[PDB]
Amino acid sequence: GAAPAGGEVRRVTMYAERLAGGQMGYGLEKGKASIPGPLIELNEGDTLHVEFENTMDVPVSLHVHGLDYEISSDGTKQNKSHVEPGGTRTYTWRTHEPGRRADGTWRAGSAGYWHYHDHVVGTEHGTGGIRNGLYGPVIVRRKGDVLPDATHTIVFNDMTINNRPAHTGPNFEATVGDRVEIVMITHGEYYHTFHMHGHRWADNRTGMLTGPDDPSQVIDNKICGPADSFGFQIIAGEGVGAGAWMYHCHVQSHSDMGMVGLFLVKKPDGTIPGYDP
Amino acid sequence: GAAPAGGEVRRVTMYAERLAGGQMGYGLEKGKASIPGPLIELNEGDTLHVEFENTMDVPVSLHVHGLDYEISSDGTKQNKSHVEPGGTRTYTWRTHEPGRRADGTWRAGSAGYWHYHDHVVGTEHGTGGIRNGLYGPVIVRRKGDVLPDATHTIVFNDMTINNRPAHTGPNFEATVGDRVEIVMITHGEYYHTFHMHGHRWADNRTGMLTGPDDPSQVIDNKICGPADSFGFQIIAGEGVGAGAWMYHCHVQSHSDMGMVGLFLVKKPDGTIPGYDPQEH
Amino acid sequence: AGAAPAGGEVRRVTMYAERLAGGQMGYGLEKGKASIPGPLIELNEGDTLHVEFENTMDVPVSLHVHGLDYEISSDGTKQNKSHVEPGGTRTYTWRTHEPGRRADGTWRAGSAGYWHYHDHVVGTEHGTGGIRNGLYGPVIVRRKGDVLPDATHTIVFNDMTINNRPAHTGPNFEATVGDRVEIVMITHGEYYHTFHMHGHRWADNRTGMLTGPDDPSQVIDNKICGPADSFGFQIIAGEGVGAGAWMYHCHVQSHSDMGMVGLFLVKKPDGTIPGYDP
Ligand SMILES: [Cu+2]
Ligand SMILES: [Cu+2]
Ligand SMILES: [Cu+2]
Ligand SMILES: [Cu+2]
Ligand SMILES: [Cu+2]
Ligand SMILES: [Cu+2]
Ligand SMILES: [Cu+2]
Ligand SMILES: [Cu+2]
Ligand SMILES: [Cu+2]
Ligand SMILES: [Cu+2]
Ligand SMILES: [Cu+2]
Ligand SMILES: [Cu+2]
Repeated sequence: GAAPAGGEVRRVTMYAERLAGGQMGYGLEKGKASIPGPLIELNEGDTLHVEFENTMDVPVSLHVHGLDYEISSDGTKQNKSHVEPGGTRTYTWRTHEPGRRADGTWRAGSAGYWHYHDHVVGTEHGTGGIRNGLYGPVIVRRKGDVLPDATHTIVFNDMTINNRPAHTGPNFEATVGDRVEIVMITHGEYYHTFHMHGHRWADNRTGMLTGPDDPSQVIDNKICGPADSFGFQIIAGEGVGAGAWMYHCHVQSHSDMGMVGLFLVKKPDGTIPGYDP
Repeated sequence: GAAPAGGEVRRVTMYAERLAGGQMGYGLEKGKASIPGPLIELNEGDTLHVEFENTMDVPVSLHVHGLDYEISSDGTKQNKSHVEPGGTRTYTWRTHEPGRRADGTWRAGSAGYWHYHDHVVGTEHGTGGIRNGLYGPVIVRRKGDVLPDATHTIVFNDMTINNRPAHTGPNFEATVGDRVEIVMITHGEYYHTFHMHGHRWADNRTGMLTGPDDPSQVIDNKICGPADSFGFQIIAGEGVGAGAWMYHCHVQSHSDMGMVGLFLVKKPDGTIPGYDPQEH
Repeated sequence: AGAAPAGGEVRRVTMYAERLAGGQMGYGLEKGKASIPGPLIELNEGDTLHVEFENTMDVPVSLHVHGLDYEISSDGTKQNKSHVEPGGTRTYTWRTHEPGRRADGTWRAGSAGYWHYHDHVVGTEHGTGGIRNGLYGPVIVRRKGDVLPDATHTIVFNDMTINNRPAHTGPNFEATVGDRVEIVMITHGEYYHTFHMHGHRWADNRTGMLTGPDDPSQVIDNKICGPADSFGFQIIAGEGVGAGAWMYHCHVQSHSDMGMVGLFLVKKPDGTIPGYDP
């Protein structure tokens, strides 16, 4: 259960599609757009060619954090990488391994928890597209990274989680002992503090300490702002057991207004003690 | 001194009580609540049973960050771990040491600068209870950790420090060369940036670089938001001498509105150079 | 090219606080050449800097620094009587130190890092007006052996402006593909921000560069910052992405919409920027 070495050339089709109630989402197949968009996963060294199509009546773009791209796949109107209504375009993302440069220094690799979003809808910074749902996660794995049993994306988009109505989660289910990966992206105007009851993670790339010499803070509450992204893997219920473990923004008015969800951790027999919605 | 190995079963009585000025606070003995609440110190591996009593006319709870607890000690109304008016309940916190798992991976230990607070007063997230002063620090030490000469707790609670009126500190005294530990917790609605004149610390677990290979950034200014907690140790006046050293939130309107205090570092003879209280 | 040498040199410099146009105020190293941000101060761990300070303004001003070692008498605060009356002069003394093992066996952190100085008395006793007006500037303290850049650029998010510039007027910064560029990022004022750069990423540690394969620091292209935060990093301009007009901006959506945007203009070796229309 470990990521291999990257270096594969990959292609994928992506669509921008209008969704109900003024929303917009990215999808891998027509009519399957979602908010957040599909989880794109690569190994360091992989190339991704996204054959992009804009099914909408307004221009859209695709912009990505962290990964290597040339200025033609900027996803910006300034560098003419947006997609007119009905248009098509191939965005190219590349990734690289860490390595020692010629100058002696250490080149950082592409691995990490990243994301993509629109850059042209509403404003030339994608303010309207991000608000409508044009955002999604990208995970770039380093060779040897432990692979999880499940991955869940939580996006604090302004006062919402994944553009959902207040006090509607989302909820995620796991069994005690599962290796669960959380991808956490923030968008919009507000800062947040992400908090998980009964679980904690390392404030580093993978969310797990590398070993006894990793000085990274171990936290259960992280401040984050627009376009921040981080991730972590936890063992569900580790040292704490089954239950309906709350997660929420800890800004007090934000959790009061419904930026809350449940990490529903079950015993092997499928039971969650005390849970009563 | 250094922190020893944990693994002891500890017991403590805690009370939630109404305090003067429409506030609420935790204490270890009845009639002795405080804001911030009492400092709790544990060694990785210790277990803590908190014999809790609610002396108030409203439900209250005890919820902790960082430490291990089963869901029955979650301290939320959502699964019946709150304490009714006049009720009692034992909460149990555990802690563990770091080590390796069967799957080859490293499990981080409980050590850190943590905190406890209410979760049911006002809202199902404790907004009223936190605002009223139901919060306190929890320190979990790892074996070998350097012990301080003194520990001081600074909570940025909305626009107050430790719920105090504007421009009323608190101030903390030390002697030059003392090893002083600061526990910094934030609560409420607003982000802040904690800044200390004349001192700096590492942005890691303990606030001190482990040694020459520790890449952690060394800072004197840290942004923090609701329920953030961190801590550090500094040598009072190290390389800067005695004096009235300001700490404050560096958000400009927050300092201008009184989120300011003094770290009063004394010379051995007790005096503080240039410290005219009236000019502060 | 080069690495930082060991420190330990006692340096002196004159500094002036001057009014600038548009009600602004700035620090400078020579009379009549004040700037916003103020001049870049660079030191090697162990150096001392005596700032021979002159307030040429009609209101009091001060000089307060982050991170470096200073005695209470160089606090730069009215509260500790180290401000400078109109027309007055004062010598501020900053010191730095290398890291080392203390007698008690613990490790003393060095002064090295990305720091800043600013006023502490104009407008309020916390310098709110001075900072608003532009009295801020960067300080870099290098550790022996630190990689030296080809150029250094200072970006300050001061309330809703970058370096007190009007909305949407940069600043822009030019480099050639392959250049080692150092960014100093400071934030001031009332608001939090998130600094983001297209096409480039860095390490969230002291230097912005991973020390090697065992450095666990996170690699980021987006960082939340708040008033008086400072961090810095070095990047290889266009590394793995090529030339072009690469945006940097605050990623708070209404902040980029209302002018907190700039361009990192990475040129080809022939000096051209593909697809860049000014
Ligand atoms: Cu952008
Ligand atoms: Cu929030
Ligand atoms: Cu919690
Ligand atoms: Cu972005
Ligand atoms: Cu909670
Ligand atoms: Cu504040
Ligand atoms: Cu300061
Ligand atoms: Cu909490
Ligand atoms: Cu200050
Ligand atoms: Cu901003
Ligand atoms: Cu970008
Ligand atoms: Cu400052």
